[PDB]
Amino acid sequence: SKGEELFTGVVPILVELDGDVNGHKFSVSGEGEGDATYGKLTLKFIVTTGKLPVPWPTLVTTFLQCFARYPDHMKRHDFFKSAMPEGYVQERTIFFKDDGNYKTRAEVKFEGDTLVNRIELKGIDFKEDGNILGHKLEYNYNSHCVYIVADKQKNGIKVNFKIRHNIEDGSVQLADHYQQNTPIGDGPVLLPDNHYLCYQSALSKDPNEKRDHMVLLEFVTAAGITH
Ligand SMILES: [Cl-]
Repeated sequence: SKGEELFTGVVPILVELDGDVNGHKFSVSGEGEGDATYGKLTLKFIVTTGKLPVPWPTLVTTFLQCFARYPDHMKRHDFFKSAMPEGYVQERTIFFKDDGNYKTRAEVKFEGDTLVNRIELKGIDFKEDGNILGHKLEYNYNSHCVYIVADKQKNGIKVNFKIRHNIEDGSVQLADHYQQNTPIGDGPVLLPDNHYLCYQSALSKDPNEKRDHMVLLEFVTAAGITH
């Protein structure tokens, strides 16, 4: 169908990422499903081979805002689903405080009945003994809300937010995200009034999986607009 109708049930998800951080090349494949009625995503990511060169938590935001639960009074503000099936391009620059940065470009769109998130990531200037390349981040994830704003001239949305990654020493590693989303096709899209998307995420492991991997459970709920 078109738009939100594509998300009324459980939708299989495929995620693919090709990455390069400080020359260290790697790829990751993920699969799972999203149930936007509950704003719920369940995914498992497996590195193609060997060990992932960066901490899994640092890739959570890069690895599906179309699965957010927009309340019944906010359906006209859901840009993400409105772009489906053709989809949108999501671009980000993520600056890790006192360390390197990731630049990502992803195409989120349906291929058949599967929602696919295909990503290219390039990371540069990371410190060999920093929290990222040094794998000093805790395997967990904090909750928070981000501020969504329309970008009328780009016919999309913009988002700037920070992720606080807990460090084993008790401190926190900040990752400043600058995000832009643009539709792929020339069809209509819903440009929203400013609002919030609130996330709750839990990282875990598959008990029997021997490969380097991450299981992610995420709930995303839109808020901020008056009834
Ligand atoms: Cl929430």
